[PDB]
Amino acid sequence: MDINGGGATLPQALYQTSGVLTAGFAQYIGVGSGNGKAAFLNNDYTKFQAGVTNKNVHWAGSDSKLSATELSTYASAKQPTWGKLIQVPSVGTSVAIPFNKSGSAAVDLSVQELCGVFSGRINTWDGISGSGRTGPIVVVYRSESSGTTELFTRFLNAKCNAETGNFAVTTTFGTSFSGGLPAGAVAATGSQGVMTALAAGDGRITYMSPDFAAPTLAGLDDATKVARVGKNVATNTQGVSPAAANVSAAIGAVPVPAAADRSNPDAWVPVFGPDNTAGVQPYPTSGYPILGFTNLIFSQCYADATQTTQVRDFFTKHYGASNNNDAAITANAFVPLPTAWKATVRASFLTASNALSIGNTNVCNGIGRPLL
Ligand SMILES: O=P([O-])([O-])O
Repeated sequence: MDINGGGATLPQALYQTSGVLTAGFAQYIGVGSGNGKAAFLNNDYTKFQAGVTNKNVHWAGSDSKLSATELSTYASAKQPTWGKLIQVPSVGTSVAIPFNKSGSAAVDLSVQELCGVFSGRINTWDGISGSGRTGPIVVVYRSESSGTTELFTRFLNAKCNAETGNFAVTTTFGTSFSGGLPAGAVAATGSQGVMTALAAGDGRITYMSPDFAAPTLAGLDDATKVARVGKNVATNTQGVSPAAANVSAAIGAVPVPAAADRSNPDAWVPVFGPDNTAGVQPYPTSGYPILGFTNLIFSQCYADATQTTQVRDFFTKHYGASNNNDAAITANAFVPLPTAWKATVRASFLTASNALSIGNTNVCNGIGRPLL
């Protein structure tokens, strides 16, 4: 039986790049982070392929963290027979703001203008300073439980203090803002489904994976199509683009998971959040401001020996010092993890003597996610 994974659409083109997933891995299935988490946690392959029940789920991609309830339920129901789950960052990512509104002038949103567009306070292109554009704004958002939504609403939660209401951190944008969606907002499903909808009417704007936000990497720098973020007119300061190079310094400054906490999967996924708040990283003051991590969710243990080996071999590649996936990571508009981050992941999840290591012959002795 092949190893089956799926989930988050934000990075699905990375996991679909030839050679990124190693031997024994079936091609990755992009369904959204909420579906990916449910697939793994319940061993429910129908969350990957509706109507198909003759396969097991071995791993998920997610840009939404496992919640307290998700973690505790798995620990009590599954961990005794299947082993601990593993949650680890895969790559860093910006969150881009593509839009469909023609004109040669650059669209460069201040953070407060971004807040106002997504709250519905600013609902005309006239209301974005220096835009060269007029007429109505329609916001497009993700209908389903989305990790892109979680990454984006972390930023709005941290920055948007001057609305007639508050943005909550969530996977469902339709409930994020306490004052409701903007009038006329359009729901769509998946990263690609949102990009399709962006084009189905004039004057639309959204939040998006930096891969799907432009057909080519250079397109992220085209401010006629992908907004700059960070304008401040009063200081004569321009915003910048969501190109990976504009978030890579900040991703590199994120500390490794705290040693004494490494048995807690929540400790492994860094999140950005409000200033001067322990436990979250502040959004960066330089470069492009909207960023975070997309993650992997695996089991420590698999009943089958070959599958255990194949999962280890994937980690050996994805977190390797050499012969790794970093070139493919960059090609899909993402940020590779620092060399010290990779070493920390390997020390816990690969190195055999570690209590957390995949296939550990003592900890996994007799246990693991089932073959049949
Ligand atoms: O699809 P997502 O990645 O979850 O947003």
